[PDB]
Amino acid sequence: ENFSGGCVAGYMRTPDGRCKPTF
Repeated sequence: ENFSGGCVAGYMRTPDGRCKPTF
């Protein structure tokens, strides 16, 4: 899977434990 980020391509994971929804 994607280990070069954390979430989906349009979701940049944050240390908030959230994914940044950029679409």
